[PDB]
Amino acid sequence: VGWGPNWTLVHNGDKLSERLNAEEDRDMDTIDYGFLPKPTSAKSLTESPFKVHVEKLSLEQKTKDLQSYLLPLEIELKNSTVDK
Amino acid sequence: IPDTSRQLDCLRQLVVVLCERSQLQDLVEFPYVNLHNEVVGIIESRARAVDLMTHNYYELLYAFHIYRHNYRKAGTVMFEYGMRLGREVRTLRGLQKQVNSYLACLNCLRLIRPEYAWIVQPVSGAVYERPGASPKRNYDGESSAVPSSSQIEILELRDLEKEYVLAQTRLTLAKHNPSTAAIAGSSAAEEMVALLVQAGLFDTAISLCQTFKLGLTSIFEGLACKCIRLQQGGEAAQAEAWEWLAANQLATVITTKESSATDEAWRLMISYLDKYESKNTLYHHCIINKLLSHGVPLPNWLINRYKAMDAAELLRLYLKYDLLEEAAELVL
Amino acid sequence: LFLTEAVVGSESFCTDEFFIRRIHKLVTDFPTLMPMKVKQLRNRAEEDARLIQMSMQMGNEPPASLRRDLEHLLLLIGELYRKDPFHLELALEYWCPTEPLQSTSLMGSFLGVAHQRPPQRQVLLSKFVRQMSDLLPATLYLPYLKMLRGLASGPQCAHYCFSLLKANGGSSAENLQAAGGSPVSWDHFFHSLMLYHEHLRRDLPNTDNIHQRHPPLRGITQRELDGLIACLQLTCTIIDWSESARLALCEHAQWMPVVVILGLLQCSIPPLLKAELLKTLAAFGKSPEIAASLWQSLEYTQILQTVRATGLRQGVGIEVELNEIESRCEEYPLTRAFCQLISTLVESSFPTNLGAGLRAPGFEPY
Amino acid sequence: YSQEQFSEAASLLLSLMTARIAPCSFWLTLLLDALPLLEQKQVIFSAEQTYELMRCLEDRMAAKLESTSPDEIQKQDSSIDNTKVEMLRLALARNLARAIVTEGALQE
Amino acid sequence: SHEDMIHDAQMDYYGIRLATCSSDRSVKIFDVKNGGQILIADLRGHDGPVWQVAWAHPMYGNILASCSYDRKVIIWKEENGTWEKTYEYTGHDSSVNSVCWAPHDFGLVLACGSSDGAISILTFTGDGPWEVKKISNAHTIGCNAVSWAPSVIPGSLVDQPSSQKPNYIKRFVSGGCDNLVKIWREEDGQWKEDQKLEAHSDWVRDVAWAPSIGLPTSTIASCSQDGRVYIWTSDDAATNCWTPKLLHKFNDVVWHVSWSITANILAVSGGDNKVTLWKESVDGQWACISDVNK
Amino acid sequence: LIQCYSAKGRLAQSEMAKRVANILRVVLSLQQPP
Repeated sequence: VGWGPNWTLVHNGDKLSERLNAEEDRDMDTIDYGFLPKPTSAKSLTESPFKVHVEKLSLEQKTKDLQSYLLPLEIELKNSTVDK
Repeated sequence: IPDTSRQLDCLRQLVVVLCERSQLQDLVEFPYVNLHNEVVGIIESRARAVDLMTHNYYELLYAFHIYRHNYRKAGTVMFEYGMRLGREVRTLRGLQKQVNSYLACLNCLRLIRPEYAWIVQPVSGAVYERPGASPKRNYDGESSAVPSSSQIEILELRDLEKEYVLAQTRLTLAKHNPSTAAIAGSSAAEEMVALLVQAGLFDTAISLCQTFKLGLTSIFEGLACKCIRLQQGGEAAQAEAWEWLAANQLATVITTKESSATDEAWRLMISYLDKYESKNTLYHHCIINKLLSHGVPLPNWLINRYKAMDAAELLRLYLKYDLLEEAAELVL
Repeated sequence: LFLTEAVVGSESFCTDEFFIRRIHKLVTDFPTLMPMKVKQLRNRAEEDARLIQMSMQMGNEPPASLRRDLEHLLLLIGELYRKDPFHLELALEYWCPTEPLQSTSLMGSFLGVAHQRPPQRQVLLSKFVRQMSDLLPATLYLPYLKMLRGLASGPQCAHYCFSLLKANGGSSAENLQAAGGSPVSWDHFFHSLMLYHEHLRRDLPNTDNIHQRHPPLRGITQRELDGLIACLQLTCTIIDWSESARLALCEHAQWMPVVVILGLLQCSIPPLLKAELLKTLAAFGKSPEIAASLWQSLEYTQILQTVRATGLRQGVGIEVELNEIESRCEEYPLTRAFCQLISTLVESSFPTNLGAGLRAPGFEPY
Repeated sequence: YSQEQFSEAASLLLSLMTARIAPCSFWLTLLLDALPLLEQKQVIFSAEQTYELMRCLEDRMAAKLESTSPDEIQKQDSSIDNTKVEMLRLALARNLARAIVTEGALQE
Repeated sequence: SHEDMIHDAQMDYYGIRLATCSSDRSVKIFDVKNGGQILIADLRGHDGPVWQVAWAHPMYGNILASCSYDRKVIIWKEENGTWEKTYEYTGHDSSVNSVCWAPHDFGLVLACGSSDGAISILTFTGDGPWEVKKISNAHTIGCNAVSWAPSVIPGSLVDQPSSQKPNYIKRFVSGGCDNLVKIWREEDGQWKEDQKLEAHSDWVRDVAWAPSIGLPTSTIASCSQDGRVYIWTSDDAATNCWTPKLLHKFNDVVWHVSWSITANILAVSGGDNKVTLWKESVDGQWACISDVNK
Repeated sequence: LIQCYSAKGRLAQSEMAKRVANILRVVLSLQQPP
C-alpha cells in the first residue's frame, strides 16, 4: 500500500478500505453485476483483477469531534505564552 | 522639393500616373535615399486605396527592396501580400500565392543570420477592391485585412514552415481532387491526414504528421486495412494498388506483376520505420495490434525481427491476444 | 401558419417542378418587395423574445404574441424542401456563393478568379444571416435548427451548411448562448453536451443510473427536447449527405464526442434520443474504417448480452429497454434503429474477429 | 543551352523535376543546373512563369532535403552546398526582379 | 493497473499526481482528481521491469530517478509539465537493487544500491554534472538494501534553540546477505565503520532506517529469512547503541519494511500475504491495531 | 549586453535600442531650437 500524511493509507494494491452496506444479494434491493459476458468462446485461461481505483481508508468517521478538539485548545490559547 | 507633404503628394501623383500608363520599371529603377520610407508608405497607401488588378504594388515594393538591399522588408512585404491574398480568396490561386509568399519569406530569412529568423506581425490595413459599389469584392473569402499587431507574437521560422506545409497539403489535396480546395481551406490536420491516407499520398501524409508532431494510429490502421484488402483480394486489386504505389519506395528489386503487393508493402513499412525510428517499437505494436484485431497473426519476418529484439513482450502480447500455443512454443 | 398547414396537409404541391419554382420565386421576391418590413418584423420578434424572457425570469407567464411570422415563413420554406420529392437543391440558390465551396483547379479561372462580386440578392441574404446570427431571439431558438436540418438535404447543400457552421464556430461570444446567442456552433454544441453530461453526473456520478434525485431540464422542458432533436437530426443529415464534414466533426482534437455518445448509449436515455444516436452512429459508420471502429467498440462494450460461453441471458440493456419504455410508449423505433445499424455495420465490415483480443468470432447470440 | 533557348531550358527543368530521375548524387547536380538560366537578364520573361518556376524549384529542394535525411543533410558537401543554394536564391531573386520589370514594361 | 505486476507506486508531495512503475517496460503517471483518475504521462525508456522510483523535494526540484532492470538508472527532468530524459547511468554485471534520495537539509544525493560487491554513490548538485563514486570491496555477496541517516547528527539528543546546525556529513546503512548489519559514516570523502553486531543467525534480507521528521531518533528495522525482526533503536545522545528487540517471531521472508512520511509508522510486506501496521503506541514496544491485505 | 537570451530577449533588446535612439533624437530636437 502507499502512504500519506502520517495516519493516511491510500490505495496501491490490495487492502481493506471503508465498508458500505451495498454488496450484491442483500436486504432491501442493493444489487450489482460484474463483467460476466466479456470472455466468450476462445479466451485467455487466466483470471486477474482489472483496472484500479483511488479510495481512502480512515478510522475517525465522526464529524462532531471538531468542537471536542478545538475547545480545549481554545482555552489553552489563553494560557499560552510566546517565547520567541 | 523642400516641403515634405508636397513631396509625398508628388510621389503619390507619380505612382498614380505610372500605374495608369503601365510604367513600373521606372519606379523600380529609380533610387530613393532617405525618402525610401516615404516612398514605401506612399505605395502602401495606394495599395490600400485601389485594388490588386492594376499591377502589383506589393511586388513593386518587393522589387524596390531588392534593389535597395532590404531583405527583411521584402520578406515582410511578401508575407503581408500572401496574407492578403489568403484573406481575399481561399481557392487554388490563393493557396499558390500563399505558398509562394511563404517560400519567399523563408528564403529571405535564411539569407540573413538566424538572429532575424523571427518576424513581427505585418502592417495592418484593408484593400478596398473596385471603388464604386461594394468595398469588399471577395468571391471566396471574408474581408481583406491581415492579422493586426494587437497580440504581439513574433512568428518563428517553425510556424512559417508549419503554415507552408499546411498550404502545400491543401494544394496537393486540391490537385488530387478539384472539389476539395475550399474544404481543405478550412479542414483540420486529422482530416487532411485521413484524406491523404485514403488517397495514397503516404509521403506527404508522413511529412505532415512529422511536422505537426501528431499520432500515426490512423495511418497504421489504414495501412493494415490496405494490407488485409490486398491479402483477401485478387489480381485486379493488386493492379489497382500498384497503380498508386509504383512511386513511393526505392525500386531496389525489379518490380513485376507476378509477385503481389505483400512484399512491396513490407519494404514500404521497412523504409518508413527506418526513416522514422529504428528503436521505437510503438509503430510495430500498433501494426500488430491492428492485424490481430483484423484476424491474422503477424508475418514471419515481423516475428523474427521482434524475436531478435525482445521476447517477453511477445509472450505478454500472445497471452493477452489468446495465442496460447504460440506463446508456449516461444517461451519453450 | 394557415398556408403552411394547408400545404402540408395536401400532397398536390409535391408534383410539378413548376410549382416549386413558383413558390421559390415567391419566397425570393417577398423580402425584395418588403424592405423595412423585414427589419420591423425582426425588431418586433426581438422585443417579444425579450418580453418572454423577462416574464419567465420574474415568474409571470410568457406572452404569446403574434410576431412569429418570420418563424412561420421559415417553417413553410423548410417543410417545402422536405416534402418535395424532387432533387433540384433550392439551398444552392438560397445561399450565397461566397461561402467556402468551390471546385477550382486553375490559376485565376474556373471558380478561382478573384476580385469578383456575388449576386446582390445572395449578398443581402448572407448579410441578413450574419446579422441574425448575433443577438438571437429566444423564441426562435428551435426554428433556426429546424430550417438548418431542412436545408441540409443534398450533398452540396450539406457542404454549404457545414461551411456556414465552420465559419460560425470558433472563438466567439454571441454564438454560445441560447436567449441571445446562436446554437449553430461547434463550441456551443460541445458546451451543451458537457452541461448535459454534468446533469447526468449530478443525477448519478456513475454509468447506468438507478435513481433520479431531481428531474433535469432536458426531459421536462419541451424547448430543450426540440433543440436536441433538431440538432441531432441536422447532424445526421449532414453526415448522411456529406463525408468530409462527417470526418471533420468526428476527428475533432478539442473534445472527443465518440466516448460521450458511447457513455450516453451505455446509460439510460429516452428512446427517441436512443434511436437518434443509433442512426447517427450508423451514418458515421457508413465508411469502412468508421464501421470497423464502431463494430469493435460495440463488441467491447456489449449492448446486447452476447452469450457464447458465459454471461447473463436477457440481462439489463437494449432488451430491457425495448420491453419497458418501448412497451410503455407503444412505439418501437429502437428495434428498427438497431436493425438498420447492425445491417449497415455488417454490410460495411464483416465480423472477422469479434471483440478486442479476449473473444472469438461468432454470430450465434445475435 | 549551347543553341540558346531559355524557355525550352525551363520546360526541360520542370519536366525533370516532375519526373524525378537518378538518386541524390545526381539530384544535387540537377538542382544546381539552374544558375546559368538565372544569371541572364535578356529574353522576355513572364511574371507568372517565373513565379511557378521558383515555386517548383523551392518545392523540389524541400523534397530533396526531406528525402536526404529527416531534418538534416549528409555527404561531405555541406558548406559548399549551402553557399551554392544561397547564390542560386540570389540569382533567382535577380531573375524574378528582371521578369517583373519586363512584365511591367511590356504593358506600356 | 491491477492487470500488471506493480511493485510500489509513488505519489506527489501535494497528493494529486500518482506514478506506477508497471511491468510494461514503461512508467505510467495519472492525475487523480475528484473521483476518477486520468492517465496523462507514459514514460518509455526503462529496460526490463522497473523496481521503484523515489521522489526528490519541492524546494530543490522535481526529480524522479527511475531504476529498472538490465543494470541501468535513468534520471529525468520536468519542464512545462512534461518529463524528458536527461541522464543515464549503466555498466553493471549483477542486478541493481533499489535507489533512494536524501531528506531536506541532508541534500540531494542518489544512492545506487548495486549488488556488484561494491557501493555506487551518485551526487548531484542541482543543474550540473553527476559525481559517481565507487567504494569497492564490501564482502562476499552483493548488497540488498540501503538507507540513510537524518539530516542532523545521529543520536536523539535535545538541542538548544538557535544553536544546532545540520552538517553535511554522510551516514548510511547497507544490509545484504552476510548475517550481519553495519553502518558507514564519512566526512565528505572518508567512509568508515561505526559499530559491529553479531546477533543475526540467518541471512539478513533487508534493512530500513527511519529518519523521523520531528526528532533525531535513529531506529533501524531489519528482516531476514527466518523472520527475526529486530528493531535497532538508538535513543541516547551522540554515540551509537543498538538493542536487538525481536518484534514478532515471523515465519516468512519479509522483503519490504517501509516507513511513513514521518518515519513513525512501519508498513511490513513480505511472505505473509497480509500487512499488519504494528504502530508504536505512547509507551514504546509495539501494538498491532490494523491488518489489511498485501 | 542586456538580455539576449532567446528570440524574445533579442526582440526586447532591439526594441530597447530603437527606443533609446528615439529618445536620443527627441531630446536632441528638444534641446535644439525648434
